[PDB]
Amino acid sequence: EVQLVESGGGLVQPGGSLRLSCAASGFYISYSSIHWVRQAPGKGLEWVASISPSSGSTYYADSVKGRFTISADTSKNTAYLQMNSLRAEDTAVYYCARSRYSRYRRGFDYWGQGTLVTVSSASTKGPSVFPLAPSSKSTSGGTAALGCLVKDYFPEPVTVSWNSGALTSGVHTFPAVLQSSGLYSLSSVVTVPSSSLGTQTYICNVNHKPSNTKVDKKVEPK
Amino acid sequence: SDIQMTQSPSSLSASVGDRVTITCRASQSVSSAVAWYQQKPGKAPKLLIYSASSLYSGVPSRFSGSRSGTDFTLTISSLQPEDFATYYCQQYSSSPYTFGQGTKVEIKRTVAAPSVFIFPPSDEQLKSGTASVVCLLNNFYPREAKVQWKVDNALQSGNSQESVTEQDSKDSTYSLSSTLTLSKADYEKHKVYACEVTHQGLSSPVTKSFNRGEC
RNA sequence: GGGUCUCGCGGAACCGGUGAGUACACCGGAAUCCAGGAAACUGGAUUUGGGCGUGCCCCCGCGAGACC
Repeated sequence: EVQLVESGGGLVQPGGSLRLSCAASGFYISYSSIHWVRQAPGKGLEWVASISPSSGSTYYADSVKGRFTISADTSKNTAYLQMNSLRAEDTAVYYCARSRYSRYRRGFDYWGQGTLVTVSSASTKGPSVFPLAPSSKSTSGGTAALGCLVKDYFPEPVTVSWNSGALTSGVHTFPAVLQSSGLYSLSSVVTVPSSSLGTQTYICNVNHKPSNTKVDKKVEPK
Repeated sequence: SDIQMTQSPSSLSASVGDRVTITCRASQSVSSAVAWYQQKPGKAPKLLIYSASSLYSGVPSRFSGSRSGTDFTLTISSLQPEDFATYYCQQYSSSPYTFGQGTKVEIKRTVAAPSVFIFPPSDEQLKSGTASVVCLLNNFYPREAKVQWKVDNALQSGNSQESVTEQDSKDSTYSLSSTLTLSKADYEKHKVYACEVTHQGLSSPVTKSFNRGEC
């Protein structure tokens, strides 16, 4: 059916430029309207711009008037957000959203998964991936816990899977915290049967795209 | 003037099977161009109700919407654990399309005491020059929990951060991680590292500990 | 009384929904007229070109001028 995929977000210095892309499939954007909606981290939803390709019309929120321009390429079936003179208040996840007005009027009936735009003068830095080895004394009731510490990276986000996608049950990947240093650091943990520690290999797969840092870390008992 | 959607309440807690009611007050007559969205944490918002009362295709029937002039109401008739989320009203009567400030719906459930684990720092990290000690509080309810680190019976302050998961979509519990950061130098000065957890479902505080150097 | 371009005048209202991708093909609410009731209405008969965040466009019809 219908899909939207944002791309182009990342780390930009204050005053810098950035060009977002929204790739649409399952429908022709020339017969719809495409919106950008942003969510500053921890806050609510703010519409910034919309475009209607078979009208050419563009509309903008006052907070972005003049710095942002929305555009579309009907042949490529994608929409764009051009951001100039970026500021720290522009830090947010930028969502792409579809609406129709003539055939139906259902609001923003489909949303992409968002791309993160971080406005900072700090630089890209890849994480250190250290193992959290199952305690050698004991654990909770036939079930052991182990994990991975993903430390000192910037900016968000990082991805953590277990066993190249084979292990999802029991995983907690904690939300990042900004350390006092200004770098993020999270842990991903998993509980598993204790009897598996000698039969199953647990590897955490860490991917920090901003710095091209991929670590597959084996987590073994000490 | 930019239409302002005033949403209440800011947050609420309710039990499974309960009726959750969220309201939104349009400042200046959107006619019925009000939509309701569910946003689970870190996911994309999903449309639930459009035109103030039309149940979007695919959404369960326990979600519904009403309009009384400029007063719009989202109702979850029988709250389920997976309905943990933030819900938004929006008007699409005219640009700028404006949203409510959001409502964080938390599921209230029975007390669940945490399972506690302590992780020493890896030898790999020690080489880098720093030591991270991690305590894990796993699958407990409610969220209020107090974690204190002791290093040879000395309590630590100002050298730890916590991170808490979002409420589980199936069992409505939380999980919490506490990370103690020392210098390699300081880490190698002491022997006993202890995590002391206090929480409502624990009759007395639980301590998990290790002695530095346990193969 | 024909064909092509330009200009002018036109092609019920509201609310949904379904296939299509162009500017089309449909299905419902409904409305209109008539009759009846104190009455929300009830019968009977009939009824609107389309696209698209919407003031512009496509198509169709009629008129006028120019060109054959």
